[PDB]
Amino acid sequence: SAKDGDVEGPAGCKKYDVECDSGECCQKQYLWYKWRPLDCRCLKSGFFSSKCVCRDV
Amino acid sequence: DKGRGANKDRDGSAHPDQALEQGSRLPARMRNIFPAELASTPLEDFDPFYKNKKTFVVVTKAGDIFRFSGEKSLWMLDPFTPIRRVAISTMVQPIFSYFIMITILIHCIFMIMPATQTTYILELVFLSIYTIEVVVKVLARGFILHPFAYLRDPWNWLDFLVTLIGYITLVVDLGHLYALRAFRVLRSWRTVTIVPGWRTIVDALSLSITSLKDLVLLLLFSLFVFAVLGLQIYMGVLTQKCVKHFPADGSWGNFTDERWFNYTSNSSHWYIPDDWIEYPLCGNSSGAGMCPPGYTCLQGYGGNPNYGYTSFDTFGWAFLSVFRLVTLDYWEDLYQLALRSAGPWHILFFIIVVFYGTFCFLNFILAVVVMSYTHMVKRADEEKAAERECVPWQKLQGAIGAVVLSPFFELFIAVIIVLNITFMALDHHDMNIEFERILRTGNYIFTSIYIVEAVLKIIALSPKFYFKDSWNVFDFIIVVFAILELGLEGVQGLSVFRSFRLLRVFRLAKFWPTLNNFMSVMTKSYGAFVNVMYVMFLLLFIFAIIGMQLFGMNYIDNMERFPDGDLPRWNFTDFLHSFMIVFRALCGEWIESMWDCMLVGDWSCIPFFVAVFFVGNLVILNLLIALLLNNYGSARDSSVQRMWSNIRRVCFLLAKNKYFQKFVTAVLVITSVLLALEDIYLPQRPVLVNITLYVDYVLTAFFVIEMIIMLFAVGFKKYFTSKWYWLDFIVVVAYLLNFVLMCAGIEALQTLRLLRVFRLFRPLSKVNGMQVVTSTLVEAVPHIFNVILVGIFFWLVFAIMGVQLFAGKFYKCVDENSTVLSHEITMDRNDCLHENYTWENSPMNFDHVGNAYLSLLQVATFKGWLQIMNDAIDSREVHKQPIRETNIYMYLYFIFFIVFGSFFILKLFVCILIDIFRQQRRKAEGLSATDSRTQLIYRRAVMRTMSAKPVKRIPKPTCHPQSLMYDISVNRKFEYTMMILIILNVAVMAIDHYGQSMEFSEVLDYLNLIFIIIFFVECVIKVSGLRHHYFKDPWNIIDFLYVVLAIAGLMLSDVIEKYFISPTLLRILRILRVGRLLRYFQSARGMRLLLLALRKALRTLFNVSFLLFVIMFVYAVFGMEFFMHIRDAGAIDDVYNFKTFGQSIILLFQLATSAGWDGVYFAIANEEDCRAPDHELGYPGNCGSRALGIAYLVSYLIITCLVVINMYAAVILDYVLEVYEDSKEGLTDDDYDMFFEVWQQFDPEATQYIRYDQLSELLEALQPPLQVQKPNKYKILSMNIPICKDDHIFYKDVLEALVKDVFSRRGSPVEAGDVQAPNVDEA
Ligand SMILES: *[C@@H]1O[C@H](CO)[C@@H](O[C@@H]2O[C@H](CO)[C@@H](O)[C@H](O)[C@H]2NC(C)=O)[C@H](O)[C@H]1NC(C)=O
Ligand SMILES: *[C@@H]1O[C@H](CO)[C@@H](O[C@@H]2O[C@H](CO)[C@@H](O)[C@H](O)[C@H]2NC(C)=O)[C@H](O)[C@H]1NC(C)=O
Ligand SMILES: NC(=O)OC[C@@H]1N=C(N)N2CCC(O)(O)[C@@]23N=C(N)N[C@@H]13
Ligand SMILES: *[C@@H]1O[C@H](CO)[C@@H](O)[C@H](O)[C@H]1NC(C)=O
Ligand SMILES: *[C@@H]1O[C@H](CO)[C@@H](O)[C@H](O)[C@H]1NC(C)=O
Ligand SMILES: *[C@@H]1O[C@H](CO)[C@@H](O)[C@H](O)[C@H]1NC(C)=O
Repeated sequence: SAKDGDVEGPAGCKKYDVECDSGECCQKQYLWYKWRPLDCRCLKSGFFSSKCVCRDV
Repeated sequence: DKGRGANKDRDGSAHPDQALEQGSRLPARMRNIFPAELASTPLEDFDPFYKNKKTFVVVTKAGDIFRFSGEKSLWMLDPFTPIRRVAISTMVQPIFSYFIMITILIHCIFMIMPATQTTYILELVFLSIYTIEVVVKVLARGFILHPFAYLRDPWNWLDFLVTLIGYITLVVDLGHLYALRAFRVLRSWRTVTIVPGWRTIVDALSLSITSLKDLVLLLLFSLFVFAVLGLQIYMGVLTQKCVKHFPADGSWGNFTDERWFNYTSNSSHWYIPDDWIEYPLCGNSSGAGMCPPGYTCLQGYGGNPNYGYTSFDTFGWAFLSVFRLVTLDYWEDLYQLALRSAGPWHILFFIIVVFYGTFCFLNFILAVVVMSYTHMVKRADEEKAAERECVPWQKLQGAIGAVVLSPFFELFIAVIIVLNITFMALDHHDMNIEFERILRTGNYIFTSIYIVEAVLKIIALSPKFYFKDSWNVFDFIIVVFAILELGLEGVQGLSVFRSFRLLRVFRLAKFWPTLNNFMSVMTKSYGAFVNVMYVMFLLLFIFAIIGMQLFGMNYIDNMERFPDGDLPRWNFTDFLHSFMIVFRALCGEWIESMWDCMLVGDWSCIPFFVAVFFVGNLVILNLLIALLLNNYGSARDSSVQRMWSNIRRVCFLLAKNKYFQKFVTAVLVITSVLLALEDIYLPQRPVLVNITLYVDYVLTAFFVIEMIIMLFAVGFKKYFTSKWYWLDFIVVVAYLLNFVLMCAGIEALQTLRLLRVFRLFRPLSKVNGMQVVTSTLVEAVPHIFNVILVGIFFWLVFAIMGVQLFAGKFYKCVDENSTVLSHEITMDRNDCLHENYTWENSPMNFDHVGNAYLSLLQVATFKGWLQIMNDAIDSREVHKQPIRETNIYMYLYFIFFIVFGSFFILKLFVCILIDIFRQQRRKAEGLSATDSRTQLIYRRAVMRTMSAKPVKRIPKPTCHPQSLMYDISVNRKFEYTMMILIILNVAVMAIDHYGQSMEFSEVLDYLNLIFIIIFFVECVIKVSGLRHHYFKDPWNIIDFLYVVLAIAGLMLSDVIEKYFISPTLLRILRILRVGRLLRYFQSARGMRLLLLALRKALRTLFNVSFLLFVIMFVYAVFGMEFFMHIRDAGAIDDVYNFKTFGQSIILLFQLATSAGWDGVYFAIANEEDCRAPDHELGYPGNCGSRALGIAYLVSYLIITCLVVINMYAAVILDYVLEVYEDSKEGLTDDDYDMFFEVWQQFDPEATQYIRYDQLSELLEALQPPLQVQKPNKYKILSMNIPICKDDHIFYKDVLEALVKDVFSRRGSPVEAGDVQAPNVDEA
């Protein structure tokens, strides 16, 4: 009921800004005044090194 | 020769040596009154070790020519055997000059660090060292009283003036004369002598400054005639600001007497739209910008753009605004401020000052620097002509070595390396987890192939012949750095071993030969580049410390002048900020850094930033071009035949007529000016729409009928194999397709109608000079395509390095309108979205390599490069707020790109066009290819003899008016005294200023009545004495047209006086008469070698601009289709846009010099917050195109700004280099025009013969190089002129004899049997 930073999905849910691996993110999280979906993106950190994190879309 | 006799002039009792140092020598000689065994003819080594060192210095001192030794020679001008002899022995030591060089490289390190309590205790010891070598090198030898003493050479003259500075700033002077301690950095110019080969650049840098004496005085004259011309027509124009009307029946006073001057001239009644800094200008003209509703444009009301420093209202400030326009730095802010206030027809001012200012007079400077470098290189190559003149182990090695021998295995590594560069150039920010998984496992494969390959190669060849060549040892270092990467990833301390997998991009150099031949020359001539790179970074060190000492405390003391009271991002407040503000002025940009210098300090900023532009950009950058020109110089079928070949014979006669192919040219030029009238005002002009509709139907009938005439003239085979007739065929197909569509429904495509602009290039290449210009753009089109591809490669290494440093950064948390928030308010994305802000990205970024190339072309053309640097310095981490200036050493990424990617790669386009035009002009002049270097100098002297005739002297008539006007209308005294009055007519125009007074324009108007009547008398005398000959001189019809318009302005003033004798057009004609000075001086031979080189190029420099106007015509028509409805953003606004054909040429002339294509790109490639075209209603929609906007601009900059603007420099450098090869080898074109000037002093008629008596006075009256002094009669007997009967000689047979006298007395064996062999080959 938009009580806090709260997320809906299955068990084993990995929240926003937490490291993920190929589909171990969640369906949708209420994080910044809206409900936003989440994929498992991979960012940039240093030369030729990616660090993968659940990100909103 | 002269110095060779001067070398012997020192030998006999003039100045005897005392020591010798050549190949580890330390001798001791004297002045032959008590000398000690120097040498005479033996080469001895027995007695002295100074002689034993001179035995090896018997052959090594005179090894190359003469210059290995150095001798403290004074001939004992003061008895040289006290303890003075010991200081000679110390000064010749190699450890002494190696010690002073070390203490200078230390003292430079203590300048760049900030001061402390131990600076004064350490600036005192280095002053004590440098005062010992000035007292040793004088008490060993030295006065100013004799040759070789101490103050002869400038290097010891640099010790002395700087050490006197060090003793002035230590005694009395504390606050006054405090600016002198900045010049103790000038001693650091001594360390040029540490890099080998320093003499061939410093002497070329010295010959360039002493050869520009004749050009600076010519450029100071042309800026003066433009600062006057800009002052007369732009004074007060740049202060025009729209001022609201005085309020009708409002809260102000009634009578508009002095309340109109308190309402206006109150800053709250000027416009200033929406939080802007400067106030917008407007104009009463037609295309000028206007004011909103209820306002009005007014002149005065103080405030002048850029703090008051951009103006034309004083001769001092008009001389600065014209100089930045010759320079071309930020000149579109002056271009756009003078066309907005004075209307769009003032582009004719800026075309003249850019043509004669920066396409001519900045390419004469390039030509002097190129000829000064190639004189000191070719001099330094005579010195290169003097130096030069088990059982299973050996089993598999035949099987493993079987595969690494073939090009098949060399192909296999070549497929992987092109594929490995692709996986480095695909990673980016915010990439999928499956897409990123491929690039990780591709690294484990590509490293594994490189390890198998290295081991295999070592086993196959040997483990000791593997390290022979440079490629197999470069490959082994890659396997070293890659095998560390697969072990140091679990450490994860620092990813610097992840940086050297970028080094394997250069493996592609050993495979494809274009990049291989490019690498080969950079290694063959490495000594040339490292010298000029060291000189350039040493000048920037001198100017950085001078700027930091002069302007440093001003930026900290009174910051309050700056907007918002903060420091600029570019200031003289530290070393690293002083270096980058000097370095960006070597790149061209100095006017914006000079405004806030002079805002916060004094007048002394102006001599600083001119001297760093003149030295840094006009000399050092032109030596760097000049290196490239030397290193990179490489039934019954016979009865139907009388019907088919009957038409075929007639139709071939149409194509050969001069009236048919002039008709077709006239159609294509009329029908394309119709195409420049299709603008945004077209769908309300109903008669013009129907004209341009029924012309598109006649043009389809004209293109098909012309095609059938060509196919019935040249035939099928020679039509479709030629490149011009394929331009014909595509256009006919393009207009059949628009006729198909509009009969059968669909409205025509407006981008297929615009293809008949591409048909104006066939009659363009037939213009009389245009065959030379268009032949070098066709011959050099495969040479640019190699330089683009080599350019893409080195740019790719910087781009896939810029991604790995800057991707994911350049985000920031920005406020409602545009203002970037601060740290300690928000510091990440969590703190930004929680406070309901937005987290925007920068427009130009480094996310992937597509975004890299656009952001890296910004910094290569220096247009938009301050925002990318201001983004790169602030970035710290991927999801954090950018704190300003927290990462200051990312400037080093941009210095290494501007050197290797702007100064080097983009200056290769200049190197191509200079090479190709020099050899296509030789083909177009009919000359033999690869004839000689000097024989063409003799051909151009004979071919100029055959085509010359005398000139008739002016026939004096016989009347009482006519005889005594012509006496004074021809005198050289009268030509001077009517020229010194033209000059004083124009120096009076330079003391006009804005709002001068009424009593000041009472003198200067009555003084303009004295000169207006002397020029009426001169224009009567020179017509009463010269009947019709007066109107033949172009500087007399301009003198005639001025006195007509200036008598009509005074008498018959109020005729109708609407606008007839408008005083602007008289001001333009007063200043235009100063151009007689160009045909005035001949005693300045250094200037007339540049005026004559200019005049021989104006016909082929009009053709380069006339090709540029056609290219500007093509894109202005395509630009009005694509980018006409774009909404107003950044640079495209209500005045400068793509709506009409007028507004398109105003922008494409600006963008021809790449000035501000970053602001044009930001509008025409804007796809955010735009409406959509609702074609079923109308409304074409204000939305730009990203893909069409890139291809429009990037193709334009590689046409005008890289291969047409660089075409003017290829023409100037070709003709200037020819003219100087006629003053040093014989007979310039002004030499012939003086012989026929002294010929009519003896032959004042139409005859071509003279008397044989007068020959002794021909050869005495003229100037050299054709004189023969007295007694000449034995020089004429041997000269063998063919005497015709009745004692008459012919001018050709005397001119040919004065030619063969010059070539004999200068060219000994290369001109006797050559300059006579060529004249027999024509006669
Ligand atoms: C531009 O034109 C306007 C009118 O066309 C000029 O405005 C007049 O200015 C004078 C003094 O400058 C006033 O006394 C008049 O009352 C103004 N008349 C109107 C109708 O505005 C204006 O001076 C011109 N600006 C220039 C030439 O810079
Ligand atoms: C911005 O944050 C504020 C709180 O600082 C949120 O406040 C809402 O404001 C609206 C009125 O605009 C109220 O009706 C709500 O009760 C407030 N709370 C919520 C949870 O909506 C506001 O939501 C944020 N801004 C936006 C656009 O959502
Ligand atoms: N910002 C930037 O690139 O700085 C360089 C210089 N300075 C400006 N203020 N400009 C206005 C825009 C611009 O193109 O960047 C530029 N216009 C020219 N001719 N050079 C640029
Ligand atoms: C206008 O006059 C008033 C006095 O009536 C004066 O206070 C004001 O400063 C004047 N305006 C300007 C711009 O000086
Ligand atoms: C004009 O100047 C006066 C000075 O007294 C100032 O008060 C006022 O704000 C200014 N603007 C107007 C519209 O009066
Ligand atoms: C925009 O910035 C200005 C300052 O230039 C500020 O006054 C304003 O509040 C901001 N937002 C707007 C204009 O609504």
